[PDB]
Order: sequence, then C-alpha cells, then structure tokens
Amino acid sequence: DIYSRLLKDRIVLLSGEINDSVASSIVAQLLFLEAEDPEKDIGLYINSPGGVITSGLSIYDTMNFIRPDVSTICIGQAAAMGAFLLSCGAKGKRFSLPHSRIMIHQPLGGAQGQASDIEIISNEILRLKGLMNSILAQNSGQSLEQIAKDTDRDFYMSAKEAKEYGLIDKVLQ
Amino acid sequence: DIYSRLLKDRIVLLSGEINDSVASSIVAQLLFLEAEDPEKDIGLYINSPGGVITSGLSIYDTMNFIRPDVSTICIGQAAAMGAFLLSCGAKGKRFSLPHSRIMIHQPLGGAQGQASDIEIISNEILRLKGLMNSILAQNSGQSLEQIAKDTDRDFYMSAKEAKEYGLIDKVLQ
Amino acid sequence: DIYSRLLKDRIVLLSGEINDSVASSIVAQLLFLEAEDPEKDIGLYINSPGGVITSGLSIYDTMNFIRPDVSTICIGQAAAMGAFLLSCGAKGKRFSLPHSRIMIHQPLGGAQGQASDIEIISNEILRLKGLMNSILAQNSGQSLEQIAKDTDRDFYMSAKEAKEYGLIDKVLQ
Amino acid sequence: DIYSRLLKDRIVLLSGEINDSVASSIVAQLLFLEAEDPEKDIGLYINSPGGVITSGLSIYDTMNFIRPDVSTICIGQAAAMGAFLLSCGAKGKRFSLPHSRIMIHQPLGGAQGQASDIEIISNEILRLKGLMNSILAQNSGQSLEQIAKDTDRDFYMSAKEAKEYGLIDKVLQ
Amino acid sequence: DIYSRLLKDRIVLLSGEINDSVASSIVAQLLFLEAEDPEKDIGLYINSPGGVITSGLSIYDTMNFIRPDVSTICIGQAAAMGAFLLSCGAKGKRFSLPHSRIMIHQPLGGAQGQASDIEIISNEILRLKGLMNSILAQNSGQSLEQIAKDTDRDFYMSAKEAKEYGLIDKVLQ
Amino acid sequence: DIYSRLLKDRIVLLSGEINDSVASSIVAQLLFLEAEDPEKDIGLYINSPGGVITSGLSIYDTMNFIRPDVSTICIGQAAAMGAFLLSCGAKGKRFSLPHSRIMIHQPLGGAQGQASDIEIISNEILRLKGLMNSILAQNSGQSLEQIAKDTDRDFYMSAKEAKEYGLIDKVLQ
Amino acid sequence: DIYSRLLKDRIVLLSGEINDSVASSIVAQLLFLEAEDPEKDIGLYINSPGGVITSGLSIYDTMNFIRPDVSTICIGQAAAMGAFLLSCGAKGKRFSLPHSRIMIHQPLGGAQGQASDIEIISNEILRLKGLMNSILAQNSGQSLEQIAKDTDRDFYMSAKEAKEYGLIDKVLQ
Amino acid sequence: DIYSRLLKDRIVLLSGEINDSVASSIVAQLLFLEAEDPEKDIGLYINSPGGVITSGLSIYDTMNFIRPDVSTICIGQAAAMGAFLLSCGAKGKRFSLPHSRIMIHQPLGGAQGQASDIEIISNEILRLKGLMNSILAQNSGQSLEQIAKDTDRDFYMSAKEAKEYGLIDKVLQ
Amino acid sequence: DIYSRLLKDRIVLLSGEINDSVASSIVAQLLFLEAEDPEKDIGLYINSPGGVITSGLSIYDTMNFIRPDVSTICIGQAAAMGAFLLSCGAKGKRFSLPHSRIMIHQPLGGAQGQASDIEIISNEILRLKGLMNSILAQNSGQSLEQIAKDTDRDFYMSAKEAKEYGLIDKVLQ
Amino acid sequence: DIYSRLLKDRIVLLSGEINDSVASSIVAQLLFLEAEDPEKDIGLYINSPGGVITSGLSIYDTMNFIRPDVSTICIGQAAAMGAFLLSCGAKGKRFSLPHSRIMIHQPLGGAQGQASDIEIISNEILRLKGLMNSILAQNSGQSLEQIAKDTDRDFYMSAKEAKEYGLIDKVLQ
Amino acid sequence: DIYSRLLKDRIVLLSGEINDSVASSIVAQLLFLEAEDPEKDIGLYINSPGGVITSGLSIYDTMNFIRPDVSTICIGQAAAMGAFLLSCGAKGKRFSLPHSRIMIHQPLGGAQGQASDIEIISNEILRLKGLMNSILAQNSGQSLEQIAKDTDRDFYMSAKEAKEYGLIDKVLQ
Amino acid sequence: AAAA
Amino acid sequence: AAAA
Amino acid sequence: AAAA
Amino acid sequence: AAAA
Amino acid sequence: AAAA
Amino acid sequence: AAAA
Amino acid sequence: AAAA
Amino acid sequence: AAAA
Amino acid sequence: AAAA
Amino acid sequence: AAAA
Amino acid sequence: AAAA
Repeated sequence: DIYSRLLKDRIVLLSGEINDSVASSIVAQLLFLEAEDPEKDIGLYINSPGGVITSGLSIYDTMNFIRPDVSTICIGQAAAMGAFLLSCGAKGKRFSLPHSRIMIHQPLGGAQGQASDIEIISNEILRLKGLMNSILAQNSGQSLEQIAKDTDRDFYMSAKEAKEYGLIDKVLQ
Repeated sequence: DIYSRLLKDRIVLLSGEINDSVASSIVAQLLFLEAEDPEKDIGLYINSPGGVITSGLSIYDTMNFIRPDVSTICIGQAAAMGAFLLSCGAKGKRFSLPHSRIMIHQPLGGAQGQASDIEIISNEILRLKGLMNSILAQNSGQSLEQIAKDTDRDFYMSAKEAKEYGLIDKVLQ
Repeated sequence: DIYSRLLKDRIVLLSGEINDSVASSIVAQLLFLEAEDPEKDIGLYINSPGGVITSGLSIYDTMNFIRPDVSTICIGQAAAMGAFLLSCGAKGKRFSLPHSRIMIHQPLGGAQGQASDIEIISNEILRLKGLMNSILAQNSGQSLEQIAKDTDRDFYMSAKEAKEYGLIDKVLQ
Repeated sequence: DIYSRLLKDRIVLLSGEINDSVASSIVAQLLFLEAEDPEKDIGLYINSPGGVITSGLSIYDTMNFIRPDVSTICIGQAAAMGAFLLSCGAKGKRFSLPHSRIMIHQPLGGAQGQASDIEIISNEILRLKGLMNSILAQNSGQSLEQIAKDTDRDFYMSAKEAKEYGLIDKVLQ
Repeated sequence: DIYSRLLKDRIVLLSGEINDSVASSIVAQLLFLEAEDPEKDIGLYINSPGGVITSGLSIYDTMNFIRPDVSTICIGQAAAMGAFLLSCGAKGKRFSLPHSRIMIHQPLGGAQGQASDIEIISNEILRLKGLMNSILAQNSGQSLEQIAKDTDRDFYMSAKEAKEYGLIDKVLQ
Repeated sequence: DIYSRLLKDRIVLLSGEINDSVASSIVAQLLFLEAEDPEKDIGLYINSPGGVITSGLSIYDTMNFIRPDVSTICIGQAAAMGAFLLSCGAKGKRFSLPHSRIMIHQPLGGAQGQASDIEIISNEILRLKGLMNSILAQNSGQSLEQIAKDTDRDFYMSAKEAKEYGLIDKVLQ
Repeated sequence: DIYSRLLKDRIVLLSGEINDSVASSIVAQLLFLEAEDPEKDIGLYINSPGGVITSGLSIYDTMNFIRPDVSTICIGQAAAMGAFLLSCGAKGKRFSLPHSRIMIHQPLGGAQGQASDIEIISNEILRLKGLMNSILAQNSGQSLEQIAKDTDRDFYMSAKEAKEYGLIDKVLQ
Repeated sequence: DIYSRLLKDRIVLLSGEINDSVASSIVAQLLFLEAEDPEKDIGLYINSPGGVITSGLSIYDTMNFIRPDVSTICIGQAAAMGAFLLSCGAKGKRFSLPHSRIMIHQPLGGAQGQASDIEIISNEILRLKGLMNSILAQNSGQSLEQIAKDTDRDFYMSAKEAKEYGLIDKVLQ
Repeated sequence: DIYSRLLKDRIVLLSGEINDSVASSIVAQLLFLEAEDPEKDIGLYINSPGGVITSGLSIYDTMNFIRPDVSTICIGQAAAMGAFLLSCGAKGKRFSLPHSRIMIHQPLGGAQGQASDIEIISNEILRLKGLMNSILAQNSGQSLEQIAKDTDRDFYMSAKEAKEYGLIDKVLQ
Repeated sequence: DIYSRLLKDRIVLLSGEINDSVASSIVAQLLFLEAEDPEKDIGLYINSPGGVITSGLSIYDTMNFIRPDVSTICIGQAAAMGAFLLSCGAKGKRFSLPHSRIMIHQPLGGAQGQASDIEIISNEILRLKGLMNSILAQNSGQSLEQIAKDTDRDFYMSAKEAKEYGLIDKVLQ
Repeated sequence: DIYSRLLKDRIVLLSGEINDSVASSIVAQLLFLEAEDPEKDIGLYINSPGGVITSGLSIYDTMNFIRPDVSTICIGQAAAMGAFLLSCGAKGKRFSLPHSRIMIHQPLGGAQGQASDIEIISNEILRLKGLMNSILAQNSGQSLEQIAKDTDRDFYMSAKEAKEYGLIDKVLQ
Repeated sequence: AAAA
Repeated sequence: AAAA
Repeated sequence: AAAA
Repeated sequence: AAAA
Repeated sequence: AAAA
Repeated sequence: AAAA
Repeated sequence: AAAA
Repeated sequence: AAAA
Repeated sequence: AAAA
Repeated sequence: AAAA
Repeated sequence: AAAA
C-alpha cells in the first residue's frame, strides 16, 4: 500500500469530496500519527473540491486536538471546505504548490418541510456560515465583514493570491 | 357538457389539488360569471386536498375582486389551501355538507442553494405563513395567536367543528 | 356518446376506483339531474372496487343534498367505499343484480414523518373508520359493534347476504 | 370555451411558466385583439413564476408594437420574467390584486463546451441581464444601479411594496 | 488497518448513519474491548447524523452492560440518535470538540396498512419517543416535558450550549 | 362512427380483455338497446381472451337483467371469462364462427399480506371458482364435477367441440 | 375523414400488425359494408407484417360470414397472418401490386409455468399450426405436406411467385 | 476479525433480517461451537426485525440439535421471527438488555397463480402460523389461543413486559 | 503486484482519464519514489485521453516539487491534459514511442446558475486556459499566440510532429 | 383557433425548433396562402432557436418558390437556422422588433460508423456549411470570408446590430 | 494466482476487448518481463474482438520497445485491433491454433459537435485508418492497395487463410 | 383482482 | 389519502 | 398468445 | 412553489 | 417466502 | 423502522 | 435557454 | 441530422 | 447536509 | 470542474 | 475514441 507507506513518513492525503466517510479516515490517521509521535509535524496534503461542513469541522477540530503540528499543503486545488482546512493548518506551516487554485464561498444546502422546519434549517445553515467566516477571518487576518463579502459567491484564487489573502503562508516555489 | 350547463346555473367546481392551471381555470370561470351577471350569487363547490399558495391567493382575490357574492360549499374535503378558500367565501354563505372534513395547516415547501438564497426563500415562506394565519384569524373571528397555535401541524375538523371554529357559517343538514 | 344518452334517462354510472376526479364527475351528474328535474328518481349503477374515502363521502353527501331519490344498483361488485355508497342509496331503492359481490372493510392508509404527524394522521384515519362504521350501522340497521367486528378484515358476501345484512333492499331476479 | 369567451371581452390570461409555446399564444391573442379593435384596451392578467427570457421579450415587444394599450393585472404572483411583464404594461394601467406577490431577479442559465463557447454564452446572458435590468429600471423609475443591486438575488415584495417600487401603478384594494 | 490500530488503544469510531450493521460493529467492539481489559476506559468518538432508534438502543444498553466506562467524544456532529448516544456516555466523561454541533429531535418513521395497523405502529413510535425522551431527560437533567418540547422540531446547538443543556460534561476546546 | 352504425342494428362488439372499463361500456350499450326496444334481439360478438371476473359478472347479470334476448357470437376466440359470457347467451342463440377457439379454466389471481388476509382472499377466489363452475355446468348441461375437472387447467376447444360440450348451440357453417 | 371517404367506396385498409384491436376495427368495417350493401364486392387492401392468430381468424371467418365477396389486394407486404388473410380472399379476386412481397411461416409463441401447462400450450399452438397449414393448403392448391415444409422457417416471395404458388390469383402489374 | 474473536468466546451475533444466508451462517457457527466444546454455553445475541420463517426454524432446530445450551440475549430488538428465536433460548437463559423491544405477530407472505395454487399456499402459511403460535405458547407459558389473539396484529412490548409475558427469563438491568 | 514491481524500477504508469483519484495515486507514487531515492530519474509513461485540469496540475506541480527528474514517455496517446503533462517532463527527457499520437486543445467545461455565477465560472475557466497555454508555450518554445491559435480546436499530431512542435525531445524508435 | 384566424390575415407564425413536421406546417401554409392570393404579401413571424438544416431549407426554397413576397419579422429571437430564414425574407421587408436577438453559427451534427462513413457524413456537413455561409453572404452583403469567420462560434447580436450586419432591413419601434 | 504463475513462464494472455485499462496491464507485464530477462522470448496469447486503436498501438509500440521478441499466438479469435497486434508479433513467431478466426477491417468511431470539430475528428480517424493499413501491408507482404480493399468491410478468415495472407507465419497444430 |  |  |  |  |  |  |  |  |  |  |  503506497498510502500506508507515506503515512509512515507522517504524510496524510485528503483527496476528493469531503464527507463523513472521508473525515473518519483523516481523523483516524491524525489520531494514529499522534500516537506514534505527539511532537513530530504532520503533512496534510489537500486536493479537494470541498464537501460537508460538519465533516470538515471534525478534521479541523482533530487537527487542533492532537499535539503535533498539522502542516497543510495544497496541490491541485483547495476549494470551499477544502480551502477552509488549508487555512486551518498550523500557523506558518500552510503551503501550496505554485499552480494550485484556491476558492472560498458560503455554505450550500437544502431545506424541505413545513415553514417552521425550513426556518430552523435556514438559521442553522446561517449559523454554520457565520462560524466558517469567523474562523476563515481569524485564519487570514481579514475582517469578518470582508470574508462575508468575498465568499458571497465563488471566489477563485491562484496560489500567490491566496497567500497574499492570508489563507496560506508560503507558496513552495 | 355537464360542467358547462352547471356553469349556466352559476355553479363552479374546484376539485383536486390547487395549482396555477386549476387556478387560472377557476379565475376564468369567476370572471365569466360576473360578465354574465355581476348581481347573482356564485356557488363555488370545493373538494380539494390543498395546493400552491399563490395559486390559491389568485382565487381568493378574484372572489373579492368581482361583484357577485361567491358562496363556498365544501363537499368531501377542504384541506389546507382548500380550507383557506372555503373560509374566504362571502360571510353567511360559507357552507358544508354534513360529512366533509376541514383541515388547516401551515405552509410546506423547499429551499435549495446558497445559504443566502435559503434565507430569502425561508423569509418569503414565513411571510406567506403569517399572511394566511391572520386572514384565517379574521375569517374565523379568532386571535392570530390561537390560529398560529392551531395550524402548527395538521388540524383536522368535522364539518360541525369547522363551523364551531368559524371557517364556515352553516352545515346543510 | 352513449353515457350522455343514458344520463338523459337519469342513469349515472360509477365504474372503477373512487378518487376526486371520479367523484367530481358523479357529483356533477347528480347536480345536473336535479337541475333537470328535482323530482324524478336517479339511477346510480355501481361497479367499484373502492377508493378514496373523502371522495366517496362527497358523492354520498351530494346524494342526500339534492332533492331526487338516488337509487343504487350494484353490478359486478360494490366493495369497501363502493359498498358504503351502495348502502347510502334512497331507502327501499338500494338494489343489486344477483351475482354481484359486496364487501366491506376498515379504512387503509399511510403516514410518514415525525411521530407527532404520524399520530395526527392515525387519529384522523381512526375518525374516518368510526364515521364510516356508524353510517354503515345506520344504513344497514346493525349495531356499531357488529359493523366494527365485521369490518376488521375483508368481509365478502353475495347480494342475497348483503340484502339480509341490510346494505341493500332487494336483489333483482 | 370559457377562455375564448373571455378573450372576446379583451381579456387574455397568462398563467404558468413562460416559454416559446406560451408566448406565441399570448402574441397571437394580442395580434388578434388589435385586429378586432386597435383602440380598446386589453387586459393581460398575469400569474406566472417566470420563464425563458427571449420568450417574455416577444410578448413585451408585441405589447408595445400593437396600437391598443395593454393593461397588466397581477393575480396570484408575478415572479421574474412574469414581474418584468407586469411592469411593461401601459403607464397607469399596471395593476395587482391585494394579495399577489411580485419578485424580480437576475437571469439563470447554463453553458457547456470549450472555454471559448462558455465565455460567449456568459457574455450573452450578461447581455440579457443588462437588457432586463435596464427595462425594469426605466419602467419603475429606479436607477440602473438600484435594479442591479435588488435583483442580484430573489427580491420578493407584496403588492403595495411593488407599487412603492414603481413596478405597478395601483393595487385594486 | 488504521482502525484496528486505534481499537488496540481502546478507541471506537462511530461515524455515519446508525443502523443494525453499524450498531452490530460498535457492540462487537465494546464487547471485545472489555474482554480485553474490563477495567480500562473506552473512547467512543461520535460523528453521526442519527439513525434507527432500536439500533442506537443496542449500543446504549451495551455501553452500560459492560463493566468499563465508555467515554463519548463528539467530533463533527452528534445529531438525534447520535446526540442520544453521546449523552449516554459515562457521567463526567462526555466530551465534544469546540466546533461540533449537537442536535436532538423527536422520532421519525412511517406506517402503511389498515387503520388498525397504523394506530398500532403509531403507538409504538410514540412509545419509542417517550422512551428516548426519558433517557435524554435522565442524562441531561432536563424534565421529560421539556425534552418533548425541545425536540418537537430539530433543535441544534453548539458544543458549549450542549454542555449548558446537559448533553455533555465539558468541551475540550 | 362505425361502431355506432352497428349498434343501430343492435350489434355489440366485445373485443379484448374484460375489465371494469370494458364492462361499463358493454353494460352501457346493453341498457341502451333495451331502452330503444326491449323486444328486439341483441347480437353480442365476442373476441376476448378473458379478464376480471366481477367485470364479467356485471356483463352477464346485465344480459339477463334486460328483456331482449342477447345472442352471443364467438369470432376469433372466447377464452376463460370470454367463454363464460358466450355460454351465458340466450339458449338456442349461442353461436360461433367455424374457426373460433373456445377455452375454459379456473380463476387465476394473487394475494398478499398477513396469513389472515391471504386466507380470506383465497376463500373468496374459491367462492368465485365454485360460482363459475356451477354456472358453466348449468349453461352447458355438464355436471359440476365434470366442469371442475375440465377447467383445472386450460381447456382448449374448436367451435364444433364447444358445441358438442354445451357451451354454444350452433356453428355458422 | 380520408379513410372514411374510401370506406364509402367499399375500400377497407388493413395496415400494420394484427391484434384484437385491429381485428375488431376490420370486422366492424366488413359488417358495416354488408349492412350497406350485401351484394357489391369489398376491397380489402393488406399491408401487414402479421399478428395474433385468433385475431386474424376473426377477420377470416367474417369475410366468409357476410354475403359480399371480399377481394384482397396486397400492397407493400402481406407477411404471415397477413399472407394468410390475403390468400383467404374470394377465389379469383386475390390480387397484389407488382412489388409487394408475400411471406408465410409457422406460428410463434411462448409458454410459462408448470410442465403440465407448457404441454397444454404447446399442443394448442401446434393445433393452430396444423389448422393454418391445411387452410393455407386449401387456398393455394398445395398439399398439406408442401405447406408444412415451406413454412418451417420464413419463406419470402415476390408477387409473381406468390401467384404461381397459388396464394393470389393475379398481379395488377 | 472482530467476530471471529467474539466467536472464540463462544459468542454469536444474529444482526438484521433473517434469511437463508444469515441462517446458514448462524447454523454453521453453532455446529462449530459444539464441535469446539459440547459442554460450554453459547451466547446468541439477537438484534433482528425478523425474516423468512423456514430460515428461522432452521436456526431453532439447530439450537436444539446440538448439545450445548444456547442462551439468547436481546439487544436492540427481537421482532417476529427474531422474538421467536429469542424465546427458543435455553431454560432460564433467555435474557434481554433493559431497553430492548420485543414484538410478535402472525406470518406475512404472498400467493399467485391458479385458485388451486393460492389455496395450497394459503394453507401452508396457516400451517406455519399455527406451528409458530404453538411453539410461542410452549416457550412462554401462555395458552395457544392467547398467542393467536395477541399476534393477530403487531404486538410490541418492552423488555420487562416480555419477561412477564414469558418470552424471556430475566432482564439484565 | 505487477505495478509494485515496476515501481521498484522507478516506473510509473498514468493510464486513462485524469481525475483526483488517479492524480492522488500518481502524486503518492512520485512522493514515494522521492523518499526511496531523490537522485535517480523516474519514468512516467503516459497513455491518457486527458482529464480534470486541477487534477493534472497537482501531478505537474508534484513533478517539479520532488528532487528527481521525471522523464515522460508517451505510449498510445497523450491528449490534452495528458499531452500537457508530457510536455512538462524533465527537459531533454520527454519521449514518445513512434506511433503514439499527441493532441492539445483548450479547456472544456460547464457552468449553470445565475448570470453572476456563470460569469465567475467563465472567468476561472478562461484563467485556466491562459495558464496552460502559457506553460505550453514555455515548454514547447512556441509563442503564446501560436499555442492559443493551435489549441482553439483539437490539434492532433504524430510523435515526430510533437517533437517538431517542441512538446517532446525524442521519439524512441 | 387563434392561429387559424391570423392565417386569414396572411400571418404565418414560426415558433419553436425547426424540424420536418414544423417545416411541412410552414410550407403548407405558404402554399395555401399563395392559393388564396399569389399577389398579396405574407408575414412570417419568426421566434425560433434554430433546427434541422434541410428542414429549414425547405421553408426557404418554398419562400422563393411562391410568387407572393414573404416578409420576415423576428420576435423574441431568430437563432442560427432561425436567423437564416429571417435573412431570406424578401428584400426591404426583413424586419425585427426592438428587443429581439439574432444569432448565427456554423452547423452542428453527428457521425457514427466506419471511417468511410464518417468521412462521407463530414463532407456532407461541410457542404451544408458552405451552402449556408454563401447564401448568408448574399442575403447580407458580407463577404463569404467574413460570414465564415463570424459563424465559427455563436455570433449573437441585437436588432440594431442585425440591421447593420445586413440580416434585416429595418427594426420597427 | 493462475495468471501470475503462467506469467512466470513469460506467458501473457490478452483476452477480451482492448482498451486503456487492458492495455496498461499488457504493457506492464511486457515491461516487467523484459526487466526479468531482456533476452527470453515472450508468449502473447490473443483472444480479442478488437478495441480502442491507441490502446492497441501502445501495446504494439511496447512490443517493439523492449528487447525480447514478443511471440504472438491467436486462440479463439483475433479481430480488428486484435488481428493488428497478432501480425505485429516478432517475424517468424506469429502463430495461431487450428480453429482460431482472424478478421480485419477499417476503424470504427463517432463524432459530434460543430462541423469544424467533426472534420478534425474525421481526418484523425482517416489518419489512423491509413496508419493501420500501412503497418498491416508491411506485416503481411500485401500491398497497401490489397489491405485497403480487403479491410473496407469485415474480412473474416481461418488460421490457414491468415497464413496464406501473411498475417501469421504458422498454425501451431 | 381475481381473473379468469 | 385514506381509502376503503 | 400464438402469432404469425 | 410553497404549498398549503 | 412466508415471513414473520 | 423508527429513526431519529 | 436563459431564463428569469 | 445536420442542424443549425 | 449543509456543504461548502 | 474544467477539463482538458 | 476510434476503435478497430
């Protein structure tokens, strides 16, 4: 197994859509690595178009639950929830290759049922929206108001621009 | 054509679910009858399980837009939007056959897209909800509050109870 | 059209399953016949396997709403809601051909969603069960207890049995 | 035909989604009515959720093209292209019943193929967006900038609010 | 196998929908663990949207059936049956990561068949609701009556709110 | 119409599968001819592979309910319910063209659900089975046991053999 | 109607596959024509790829049941049951246009169920095979052995060949 | 393997629906455990919604065909055949966790084909129904008529109620 | 494994459509080889019809991110993204077998939604178009305007032609 | 119907996609209209997104086959083949409403089968491309080269632009 | 693994349709085997109906890329691309078992989109057609002229004939 | 429904 | 809808 | 059923 | 389309 | 197959 | 089955 | 295509 | 068929 | 499930 | 998304 | 694409 080998080097790969299944996998690997060495850094390579918010939050929280520094490296793309995780990497250790694209935008979902339920789900999607914008703001040095405006719609960035925006620290030239 | 001969007797049949197509038909018939004699009463028989709100609002406003009194008669059932229309008949002329069932409830719907669009559709549906609860409040003589409490979930009633409630003025024995 | 010709002889046909579409046709023909002559009897031939309860109730109420005596004649079969209606015909004029099969049973349905909604629908479906059992008792002369016991499951019987049961008056030889 | 008789009193009904089939019908009715009498007013009642943009434009240009003043009356709802049409009515004759809902929003579409084609399609939709917003501004009295701001996402409003916005002239209260 | 490795450290991951196959696996792990060492603590990390009630109940009872303490840690989310299981953890050892979202709501389901079967199925789901609602009450300190009201519709809360509410003991932010 | 001209000669065509729909049509035509002249014979041409039993019983009961003698002519084929109806024609007037095929067999059906329900349905199917054999025996002169054995499985016959069996009276040479 | 004006010339068109529906339409036409004039010849144009056997036999026995001669004209093609009907035309009046193709073959079918039922269906189809071969033989002048051999598989023929075979009398070349 | 491990502890888990596959696996495991040690108790944990009757009987007989005592423990739920098996447990070794639910009811199935076949199937189902009610009576201490009365329709009960009913011996509270 | 053995030879095979799964596999393999030896060349044999752009770029960036030279060998075909990667190989070490075919063209895609989103998506795809053309010019030695003219539509060339063009260095014959 | 009344005024409406049935409808009307008066003008209102080339060509040729002048008026839109037909209107009589859109582009198509077949179909499609390109230049005045350059990809333009380009003569107002 | 074992004897089986997936496999096995021993011959058994041309060419070029002679043995059949590969085996080592069939034909394919694209695709397939014909003319001794003529349509032949034709050298009998 |  |  |  |  |  |  |  |  |  |  |  090629991945199991790279894991031995503390390299974790998050590729594709983010969901509970994928999240459990990345959680298990993070927890496993800390068990192996709670000090050594961890390299989380990210190439994702995004995914389920709660699922993404489970990885973000684990990243800060374990002792090791989880460095993030964007290859290919880090969009929406993928960009979110990239930004959450250990401070000063959020990287990207030169041709990766990074995109951020507001949450998406659906509500079906009685007026009361749609309202409840709507308020919940909004709360999740404010939460992500809040962290995205703290992770980038942007104001909450600015993040809300920029994620209103799909906001695409090159690696250089995402670095200048504050989502990552260095573009590995 | 039975329906046309019945139309000559000022009888209009609204049966089935309510949607724009059925609504335009009902509106067309009401406008026709006023053009034929804006003085005589119109009998609107309703056996409906409910339907699209704006579709129902078109019928409600036309009934008040034309000059003749539009008497409503519930046969079989008047549920949700159907019950709304039933209660909107000319005061004193809202009827029901003895074994009809009347049911009132809050609106149902769906929202899909960005959190911002879900919020917009959620507010709009709640707007429709507040609108129908108060019209139902004024049509029955009860406080909007008690109506809101009653339509939270499906509220079924016998023809007699619908009369006690204030949706119809009489049950034809 | 041959059905229109029969309607001229005040002969209405109810064939197949009962739903709102079917009910509105029957109701429309009953209202038409009364407008044509609110004194002459009407012949409602019934061959039906049953259908939507509120749909049947509207036909039944319309039968007692108009002035004419609506005689019922069962051909082929009158089952569940079909039998119910058959038994609702003018007293002394509920008929059946000799090989017709009559059958009565409790309502059937389905509920889905939150426990709260499932309960509301279940209570409503029970309201209808009791309403039909009571009306069947009144129509046949049997006690509510006897009807409740006999309709627990499908109860098939011949015209002669149905007449002796009280659901119809006479069996045409 | 009920609709045919109403057309004789110069009333055309626009219900449901707007497309090439519906539009050619509305155009044909308008051309016809002008031939019948190019001086009398025409009453175009609208209850539409919106539709294909070029289609709605054919109706629009046909409205200005013909000599008769085409009055618009909103019943049920006038959303998007439906609302656009309600505002294109003759000045002083753009009406609405008390409970209709009006909504305006930017265009929606799809693009597939090579980047070259996508950019061409995108430019054209943006062109249709400019054209629509422009006419909406001219019809309501709002600035171009205001319309662009309010149509970015669904903008719902009651009849009275649509009046204050400049979309209609009066609400048949 | 990454998960088998974490199992050796007494870590059990319950991620995704809850059902019999999943419950079967969770129960299997718990039994194995206590057999491995009936005195050491067990960590049940939960990231679930909910699921089959009886399936969740099997996990809950097993949690208390075995001798070792079962600590629950919410990551991502614990909704409905997930929030239920999280709250069932050994008192004092119920945790959540800082950005998790907890939600509780009443049971959902369906009934098909005769009126009699529906009432039966309806009572059973009302039984499960009361059963689940009561254990939720016991676990959080809320009164049965309060839980019933709070879970009438989707009730979402943050990790902190979940602590103040009584579902978890503390947040490892 | 072509069928209308033939009906004018009191010729009724029963072609294809027998169901409530087909039955109401035939019954409707038979009641019609009766009103036109209760003494002039009727010619019921049969080319059917069979169908729903109760639907067939409606036709059969009607044939004897009316005054005119209903002659039956088999062209193509008269199978199962079709053969049944053909044999129910007025004595002496049951015919068949020289190359028709007549088939008789026991009822076919289905039943699903609880043991109790399946049992009830099974008994009713058997009742219909005994009912048709009795009649087949009566119309043909054969014994009940002979009919019961011969129809246990598909029993095909030529027009001449159907005649020698008692199902028809003559073959138009 | 086009086909209707032609029927006024005693011209009937059998086009497409043969089934009960079509056979019913053709028989109704032959009966009608006989009703209009039982002496004048009838022209039955045939362009069929074949069809159900009992269905074709109904048309066949009808052609002989009525008094007027039924001349057959093959255009396009007369395959299988089509070729059979073509050959059944009144002697000396079986025609074909110069480029029509004629094809004959043994019957095709299917059977499912217990071995007993499958044997019963096999013998019946064989009976229908023997029956058509002999009739085909009577019509062409060929021995039953010759027809049996030639129809084992698809046997195509030009109009000229079909004439020499005895299936038709003359080619309107 | 988690299940191979528990099996080493003579633990068998019957999760989910019962059918031949599942029964084959369970049966094979019981034989294995007996061959392993015919003296030691076997723990059969049951969490099933039921399933094929013969499949379940298959398990029932094996449980009594091997020498080891087969103890049954209900976790989650034991419904229908699942409850049947739970009650077939060894004398005094039938347990249940505190929040499990127990359900018993009559057999469900289907039959199609000839009247003769439906009757045969119907009888075989009633046979299975009687066989099972009788064994439930024997296992619980309830009279046969009582079991037939209670399983006529779904009969849900708590673990405690199940003990009192006699289906289990103790509740591991 | 066969590929596992080849990997020991520093041989990697990129075959078929390029997407995230395939991209991660190749990325993982290049990282692996880097760890196994950052000095020796790596052989990336390419036989691809193309694929997702961000996916392809991650591979490209990884090829320059690791220390060893990544030699590219085209087999079968290298189209679009596949040809792009080919051209990216270590200068002087981009090969192709004599009958391989190489193809280059602009990006293809799709966009759906509001005019606002369609434009954004259009802009991003055009950004990816300019990005690739730029690199394609740099790798081949052609001018941006030449690359742009040539990739307007599919541009197929032979291995020898790809060398003439600058995409590869040598055709291994 | 309405469309029929307009035809009386010599107004032919071409609405929707262009295929054969639609083509034969428009051709029949143009022939019909010439039969009524080969002298008076004909008004062909066009609102089409395009369609089958040979279909559209039959309409064009028919327009020049009849003696009366066929004037074209673009309403809504005239895309591709729709634009072709619009431009083929009699000189000086090609019009457009103020907000119509006109688009022209090369043909689209498909080809399957052997290489030889693909080539034949490809050449036939290039033939059709050259035919339309040259006729389009003739109709507008543009050089064949300019039309080919402009139709490479979708070329959208407003009414004014269409006039400047030469596709239409005048834009009404 | 059976195949892995035979591979150890330098036996490679190409079975089924040829595509990128199958191609990459055959290629890996080829490369692997030459890595094992660049001197020893390889046995490529072929039983294919053909496939993707470039997929084939990658195998063909690899066969000549490595040092070992790749002996070809046809078993079952070698059609189209499969026949191509068979003939590409090392001179004097192209074989076939007694009853294998060999078939050759021109390329098959498809093209959709703009006339421009269809022409580019067409020319490309024609390029591949000529490439196939030429390499086929070279491997067999036939002239390009014979190949072009013989592959215009499916050209089937026995192993013997394929030997006379020059596609293979000997029939291993 | 039952059929023959 | 409920039915009988 | 049987067809020709 | 919201419904009631 | 009969089930419970 | 009943779920939450 | 485009719609409002 | 070829379209425009 | 809300997504980003 | 975008493909090449 | 192209196949043989």
